[PDB]
Order: sequence, then C-alpha cells, then structure tokens
Amino acid sequence: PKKNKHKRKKVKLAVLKYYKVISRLRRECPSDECGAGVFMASHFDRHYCGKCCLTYC
Amino acid sequence: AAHKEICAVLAAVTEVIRSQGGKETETEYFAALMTTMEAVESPESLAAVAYLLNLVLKRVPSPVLIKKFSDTSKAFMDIMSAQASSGSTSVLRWVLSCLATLLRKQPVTLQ
Amino acid sequence: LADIIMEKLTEKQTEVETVMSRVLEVYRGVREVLSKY
RNA sequence: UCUUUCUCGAUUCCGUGGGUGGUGGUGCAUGGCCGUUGUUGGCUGGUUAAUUCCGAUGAACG
Ligand SMILES: [Zn+2]
Repeated sequence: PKKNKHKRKKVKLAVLKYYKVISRLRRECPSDECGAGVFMASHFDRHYCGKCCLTYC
Repeated sequence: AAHKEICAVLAAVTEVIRSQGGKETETEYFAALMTTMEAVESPESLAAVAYLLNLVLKRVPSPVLIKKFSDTSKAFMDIMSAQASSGSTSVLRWVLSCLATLLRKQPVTLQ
Repeated sequence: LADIIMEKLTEKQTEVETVMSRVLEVYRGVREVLSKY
C-alpha cells in the first residue's frame, strides 16, 4: 500500500509542437500577465492557460 | 493619538477657546452656526458643534443668556423635535447637556 | 455674518481634510476555514 | 493518485555503501535570572435598575 511519488513524463521535444516550418499552431491567451508565447492547451473538449488559470470551453 | 494632545478638546478648549476673540464669552459663534443646525441633518458634524457649545456655554454669559434665552430655546425645541423625528443619540445627548447648562444659568422656561 | 462663518467653517473642514490626508463575506468564510483547516 | 498536454526552468533526481549521521533522546561541569529561607501617602462607543457591562486609557520612610 506504499504511495509512489508522481513522476513527470519526460516528453521528447516539448518545444516542437507550437510552430510550423512561422505561425502559432496553438492559441494565445489574451490576459494581461500572459501573452506573446504563452501557448494554450487544447484538450479534446477545452482550452486551458497553464499560468493564470484561464478557462475556455 | 489626537485626543490626548494638549491642543485638543481635552484641556485647551475648556480654558482658552472660551475666550472668543480675547473676551469670554461670545455666543456669536453659536448664533452664527444656526445655518448649520438648520436644514442640515448630517451626523458627526452636528455632534461636534453641539459638544463645543456644551463646553463653551458653562462660562457664564448670564445677561446675554437672559436676553436671548428665547432664541436659544426655540433653537433647542426645533433641534429636539428634528432629532426625535430622526433618531440619533450623540447630538441629542449634548443638546440635553447645553439645555442643562442654560437652565442652570438662568412661562416659556417651564416649557 | 452667519453665511460668512459657515464659509469659514467649510474652509476649515477642507483644510482639516487636506491636513489629515461581497469579498469580505467570502474571505471571512475562508478565514474560518483556514483557522481550523 | 489515473489520463490530456500548458507552463517553471538547474531552484536538479536515480542507484549502491555495514562510511558517518541529526529538527533526534539522554547525564555531567558550566554563565546569567526568579521566588525562597515592614511603614506611610496617591472617557468617543454601544450596554444595565444602577458610578452596571465590556470597549480606549505615581510616590516616598526605615
Ligand atoms: Zn496566460
């Protein structure tokens, strides 16, 4: 019943999904503190901003 | 912080402010503030002038009190009627106090 | 004279003002929550 | 905590030692400090039956 510590998934080339070749493949969060690079997590029903907890659905 | 100061109403108002203009005392301040006690029902500013006139009134302007007792009395009846219609505490308390001072110093007197 | 005295009193009040110078309920609730959390 | 990728970036994280160990427990010497083996003075606020309640707020002598 020992509780194993959570391990972060070491994903290969996390940078190489928001750009082409130019434009932003993901959305940009329109808040004041976040923008110009804060890409927007696109889950199968929603979008989330990972810094200031913006929520769109 | 400001009540305990010597310049405040704790000590110096009881001593040097009673000498209105160098001579104690003049009710020209009291008769001049009628425009504040009339048509203004703002709290916490009526209470301050009521407290000030309560402290100042004790320094025996007795012939002036006998003369304009009618003016003071009609002012006080409108004050108590307005305050009883309104329902405040502080202003009523020190206008009762200055009633006490005025009636102690001095048909309408029964009223 | 009474009007002039009232104007002087208003000026004194302004001078004193110069010289001296829904979230509450929910944050009191989270205060009571975190007091014995 | 189990999925789905968004962000923070060296503020790091994996394994093996019969090697110490430290937010440890415990005794001794150890420096400071209490208590221990007289006499005379000295009110903005709401609240109650009420100088009611809470609330701000000194001296010498042997
Ligand atoms: Zn953002």
